[PDB]
Amino acid sequence: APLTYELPDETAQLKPAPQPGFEAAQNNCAACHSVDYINTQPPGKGQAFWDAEVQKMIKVYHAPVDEADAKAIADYLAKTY
Amino acid sequence: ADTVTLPFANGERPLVMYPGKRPLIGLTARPPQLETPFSVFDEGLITPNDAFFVRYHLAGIPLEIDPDAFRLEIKGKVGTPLSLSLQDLKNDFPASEVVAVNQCSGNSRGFVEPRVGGGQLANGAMGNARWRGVPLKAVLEKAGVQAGAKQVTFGGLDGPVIPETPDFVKALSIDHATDGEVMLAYSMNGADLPWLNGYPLRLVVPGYYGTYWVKHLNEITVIDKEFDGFWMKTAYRIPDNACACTEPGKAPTATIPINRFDVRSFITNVENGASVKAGEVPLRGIAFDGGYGITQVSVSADAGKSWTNATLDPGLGKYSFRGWKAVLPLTKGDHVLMCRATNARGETQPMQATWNPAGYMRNVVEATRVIAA
Ligand code: HEC
Ligand code: MSS
Repeated sequence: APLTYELPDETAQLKPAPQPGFEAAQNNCAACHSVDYINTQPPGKGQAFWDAEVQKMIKVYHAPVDEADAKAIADYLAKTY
Repeated sequence: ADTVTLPFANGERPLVMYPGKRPLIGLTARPPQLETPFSVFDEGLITPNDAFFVRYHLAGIPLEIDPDAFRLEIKGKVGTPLSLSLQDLKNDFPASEVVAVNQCSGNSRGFVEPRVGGGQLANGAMGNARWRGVPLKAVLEKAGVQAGAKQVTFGGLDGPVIPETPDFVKALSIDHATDGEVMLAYSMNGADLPWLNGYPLRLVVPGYYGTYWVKHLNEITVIDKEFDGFWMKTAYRIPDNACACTEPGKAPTATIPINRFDVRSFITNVENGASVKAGEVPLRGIAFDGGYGITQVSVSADAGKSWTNATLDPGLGKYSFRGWKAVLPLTKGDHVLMCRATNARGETQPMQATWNPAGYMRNVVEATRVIAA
């Protein structure tokens, strides 16, 4: 038989916010990786940082995220993290 | 209970338990990124397998491997393409061994000021181990490298969840790849590689940052041009200058791939606010570089106003952690301890931290405040 490896359960979650970008991030930002990538970034980095993060995911890594959602997500992130 | 806080902003992390591993600092889960608690480095020169740090880029890591079916393919600009079993590597080729540090490009990124994006690591994305395996030189010589070869690429069993995301593939120069020190490691600290450390085979690139050390390595391609894959072309780039640095907030004008380690050192037996008894205080730690040899470690108890020479421990090899010990007279009160290493080509550590956009290569003189009583 082959050897196998068992990972612990994933538990990482996004910080809830009333901004619509919270749900858009939940729906778009956990498809490739866990959201602890986001939760552990340096704090209060602001708009330009998070705008750049989102654009990199889309342009470089080919995250299928449309323009309206990309803005909602970056705005939610900049305000929340 | 089950969390720690690293000494930088937003530093809280879960302590997480993985098969074969002691509790480690959880950075990301999918894919796993696991940092080693600092205290581990005071436990001995060789980092135990169950403590060794873990770094991966893509979520499709292999979770079932049949070692008997596993094959290492050698292809491209070679006379005879090879398909090698683990049994072939162990039996048909001479074994070599090296004690070598693996350190991530971004080890200590969390301490970079101003803060930069990416893996927010403290100093625990490094470890030292005794690697055993086959010199890549021997396998390439068997295939027969052709004149005109320029680079060798390395790819493993992991892949992207979405096929448009670029595959993790790295390259080395042909002269580096065939140098005899670059190794196809099947063994780590006398055992098969832990799973998250690249079971059943990984590249070991002594003295080079961890990005090159391709895990779950199954595909080696000799090419007659420079590799232009994303993870060479765009990621893992440093400023093309002596300091591998820029003015904080500024992009470099030219870059090159990350390459050899710079000189690092740490005091391992004390941390911030530690109590020590006024008088002769025993200190110890580690130092390392890109393989030129640590020539000396100086130690200071007055924030670098004055230095005492540490005694270097007997060595395990030029690529290993080098242990050191010093005994310093400390008067009662607060003291800022520092250590600073230099290597045999005169590389050393800056007193003041530098910066680059990626937060790679940090090697500032480490300062630790203690209370002598
Ligand atoms: C697959 C197409 C992805 C989607 C969907 C999202 N991201 Fe991502 N992300 C992806 C990769 C290949 C990486 C690098 C992984 C590594 O370990 O190096 C990342 C990484 C991040 C990070 C860390 C910082 C960085 O590397 O730039 C962050 C903060 C991040 N990703 C955020 C993020 C957000 C907000 C997303 C929704 C738009 C998102 N990611 C989706 C690939 C993919
Ligand atoms: N295959 C693979 N390999 C690999 C990877 C991935 O992702 N994949 N990563 C890198 C990195 S990046 Mo930075 O520079 S660090 C690092 C390393 C780590 O190792 P460990 O995990 O064993 O510790 O690995 C290396 N290898």
